[PDB]
Amino acid sequence: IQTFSYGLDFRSQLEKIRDLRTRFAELAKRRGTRLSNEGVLPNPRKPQATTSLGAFTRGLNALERHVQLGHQYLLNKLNGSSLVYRLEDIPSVLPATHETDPALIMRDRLRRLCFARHHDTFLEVVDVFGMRQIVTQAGEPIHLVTDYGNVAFKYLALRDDGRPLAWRRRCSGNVVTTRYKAITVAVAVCQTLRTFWPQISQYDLRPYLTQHQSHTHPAETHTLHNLKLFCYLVSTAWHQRIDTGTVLRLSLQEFCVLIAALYPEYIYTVLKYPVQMSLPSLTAHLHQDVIHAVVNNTHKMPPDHLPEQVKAFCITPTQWPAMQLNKLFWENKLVQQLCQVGPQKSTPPLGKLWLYAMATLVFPQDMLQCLWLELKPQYAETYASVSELVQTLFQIFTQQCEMVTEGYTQPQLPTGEPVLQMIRVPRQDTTTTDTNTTTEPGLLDVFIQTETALDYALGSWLFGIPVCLGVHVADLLKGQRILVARHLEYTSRDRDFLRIQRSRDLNLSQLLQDTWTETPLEHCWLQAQIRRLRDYLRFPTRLEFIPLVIYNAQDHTVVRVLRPPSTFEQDHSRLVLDEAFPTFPLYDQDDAPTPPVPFNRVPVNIQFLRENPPPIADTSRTADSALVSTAFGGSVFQENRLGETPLCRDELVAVAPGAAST
Amino acid sequence: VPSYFGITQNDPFIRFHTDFRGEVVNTMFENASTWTFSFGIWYYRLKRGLYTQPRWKRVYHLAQMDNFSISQELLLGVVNALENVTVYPTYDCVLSDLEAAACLLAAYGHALWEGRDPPDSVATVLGELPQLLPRLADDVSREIAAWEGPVAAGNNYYAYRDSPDLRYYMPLSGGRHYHPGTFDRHVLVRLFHKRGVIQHLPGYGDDVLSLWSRRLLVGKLGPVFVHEQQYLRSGLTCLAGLLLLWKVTNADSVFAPRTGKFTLADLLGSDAVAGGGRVRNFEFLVRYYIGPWYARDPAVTLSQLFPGLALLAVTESVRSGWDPSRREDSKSNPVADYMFAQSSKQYGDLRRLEVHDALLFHYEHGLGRLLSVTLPRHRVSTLGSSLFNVNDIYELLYFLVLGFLPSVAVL
Repeated sequence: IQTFSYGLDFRSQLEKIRDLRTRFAELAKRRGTRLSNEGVLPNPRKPQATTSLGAFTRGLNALERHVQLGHQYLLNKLNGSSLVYRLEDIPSVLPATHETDPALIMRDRLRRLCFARHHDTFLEVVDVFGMRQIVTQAGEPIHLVTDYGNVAFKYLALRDDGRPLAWRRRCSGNVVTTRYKAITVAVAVCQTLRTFWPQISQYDLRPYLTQHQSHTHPAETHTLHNLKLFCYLVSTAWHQRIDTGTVLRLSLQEFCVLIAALYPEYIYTVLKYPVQMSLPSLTAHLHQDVIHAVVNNTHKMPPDHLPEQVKAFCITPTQWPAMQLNKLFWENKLVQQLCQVGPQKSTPPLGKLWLYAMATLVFPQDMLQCLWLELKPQYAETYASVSELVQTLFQIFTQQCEMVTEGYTQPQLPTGEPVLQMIRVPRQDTTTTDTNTTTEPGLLDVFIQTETALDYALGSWLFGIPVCLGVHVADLLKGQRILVARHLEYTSRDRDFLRIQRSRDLNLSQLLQDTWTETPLEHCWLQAQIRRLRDYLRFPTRLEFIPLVIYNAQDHTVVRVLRPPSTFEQDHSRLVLDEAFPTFPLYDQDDAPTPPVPFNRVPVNIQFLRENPPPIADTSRTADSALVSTAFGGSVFQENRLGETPLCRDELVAVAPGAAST
Repeated sequence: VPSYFGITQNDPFIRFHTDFRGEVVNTMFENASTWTFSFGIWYYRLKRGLYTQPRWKRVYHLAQMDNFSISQELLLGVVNALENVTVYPTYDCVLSDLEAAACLLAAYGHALWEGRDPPDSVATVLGELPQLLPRLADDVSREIAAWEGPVAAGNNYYAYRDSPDLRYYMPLSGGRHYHPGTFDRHVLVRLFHKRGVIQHLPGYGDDVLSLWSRRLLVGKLGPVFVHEQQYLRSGLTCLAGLLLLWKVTNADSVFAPRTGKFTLADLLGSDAVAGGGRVRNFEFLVRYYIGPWYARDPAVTLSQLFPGLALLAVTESVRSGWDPSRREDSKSNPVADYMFAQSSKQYGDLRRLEVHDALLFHYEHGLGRLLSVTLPRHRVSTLGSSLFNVNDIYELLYFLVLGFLPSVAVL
């Protein structure tokens, strides 16, 4: 039984044990001495002759109890999961890998003790086989009654030793992408414009032009003058074009925000070139068709126009019902069943945390670093790398459960095993009736309730499921239309998204051999779970590639989840910009046309707002302070070229270095 | 065996043996009835002008006067004349245009190529066009903004100093000499020369471009410098056209809600479309018109690829009021004169070349204005919708590729 010679055939062990007792009882009756079940189990170290017949009765009872409880545990695990249907589907592990570390085995038992579904009283003994173990009051071995529930959840317990990570040190291998940088630069400015519009609108632009005197106004007034003159010029551009189904009225501030969001090039354009130079080009370059396309985006996602042409798209909330993407990624019944094992019932489901653990362990490190630097949460802002959250939360999980010991007067259980020690697990959760009712939540407590776009992105990458992430700017027209900026959109046609599916390593056997704890049944069940998960992840269920996600910018929290309806109609909106604060008269330009301005530079730094107003009528500044929109539109993620030195898994796939900043 | 053209966003590549334009047109007027079909109203005015002349009425077989239908051979003649607009055997086109544009962009982007793997083939440069176009656009736009109109700046482009007396594309003295300053107003010569791409130019104001052109072309030919022959003009004109097309087409997406009644399914039938991503618009055109069509026939030039824009350029230059003869110092249909010359062999080769080069000069003169205006795509779309029934960009791509856009009147 210790050598696992017979394998998973619990039956043959059962009947040979019954036959063993049959011969035993034959001999017992032949001797004429009654059998006594009060004896202790025989010790292989002790002489065989001194051991009594009743000792062998109790030993055979222990062996049977172990085998049928193993069979029943296997049956319960089969009943609790639909991934496997019948017992013979699991193959026997091989006993070729035979290593037993007593300290590691004891530590594995101690860590697994904290995985009990409720708080329970455990007691440490030596089994009938001669090995130290811990059992419950019913005699359940710890490795049988308690299971980690995941191969990685059991790997991480044995992984935390000394330094946080050694694989990263073995590989021996701070970069933000241009898309996220541009998104933040645009969104912060747009929300700042929306918030303090009464103050900027009251600023008087006329004196600056009429005086023809420059740089008199203070340094802080650079930004306010730039922004108001900016969307003033936007309004002047709008006025001329309209000279050449519902009617929509947009306030001046809202048109400022919309046009600023559509092209990030305008803000750099105003600073780079004078107002008189820009005005004809600004008026002519804009138009009506794309603005109507943006404002009337409905039943269509990802948007028809490429990222280079369009940056934000509007959504009507009433047309799009509510979807629950939690069921798709983590709240699924199978994931919740796998994560159900926990220290106590009051602990939340660990589907989200297990999904993050999957993302950390399976996906390449460089991709994880880049995605974390992009979608860094506010609560996790204190932590740097991706594995830090997992390590910290596992440390907290270890910290919830403590140890207290209490003696037991009877040295033996009714089963007859000698009780060396008894360990009691205190329920140390802060749920005592302090009558205060108010306390500071822990990182786990605020972590479970709050959902992030990083969660959805990791689920999309792991499960091979599409998702569209949209930054929320504001809600318009009394909520009739919603401002959504283009941040991240998944489609099978995208090369990076089809490449990252195969970039991850679905081979999870290393998580099996690297945590061998001399438990064959658990190893076989974990192998079952790994192969079934590999089959599930290799084939991703498709839903016509139409999930949409709206998340906040400041706190990185998901705001709304949408879904397009089947029926569609052309809105045929008529956009009329109301005029209550008109434009100042044009000067010395009416009664060769000026050259156009380049709409090909998206600013990356914020220092431009501090700069001087443009003089009326550097190449390094153009190249560095602002970035080209064409490379912005292209897929950011790429793969590093192979070299003579074998690249790591994380070094093989990397974000393009030219666009991003290191 | 069959060549593949897959420019369409919503359709895979069409498989054909030869004569893609001819086969497509034949299927157009054979599979579907063309009685209710109608092209642009400018086609209808050309129809009236052809009918009123009896000899060319019999040549072109224009039976009825009122209906908007256009005979198939007339469209074939339009397309083939537009093809011949550029193609030249004067230099026997030893060096086709696309290669000239590739070289001119190559010498400018050689600094850009230093970061990535250095290419040694023309096809590699063609594959880098999606990567090379953004920097080229940024630099041409910044140099456009820096333009103060020092030289005569009615419209910024090229060839605003060619002598009115000279009416032929190629310089007369063996193709070497030039009237000094013919290209001073070329905006991109002011760009490259400032960047040092073309260090020396006769009549203006080593040459790593010349060395590179020789080095890559000697293997394929088994070389003509910028100052040597006409190689100068063709590359500049075709690359300017390419940049204009890129800016116009990538300004809007093709998935715009359909407003016209013209669909390829109605053209080829439901069976044909039934039998037969989401990136920049040119990336669908590249590995169908740029690479495999080049492999099939390297000698093909820009006019053959995109005959649709020629009519728009001709119309725009007509609208400007400028004439090839006057050059700022009568007939308003430059398209039909070459047709008349080609119809009968009694026309002299010298006269045919003369009128063909006049039409060509008018063609680049029209090309200049679309890229000289702050609203290129605007003017192109507004003119094309009115004069060719171009209702959508999904239709504009078909028109520019094929040179025509049939449509049931529905009026």
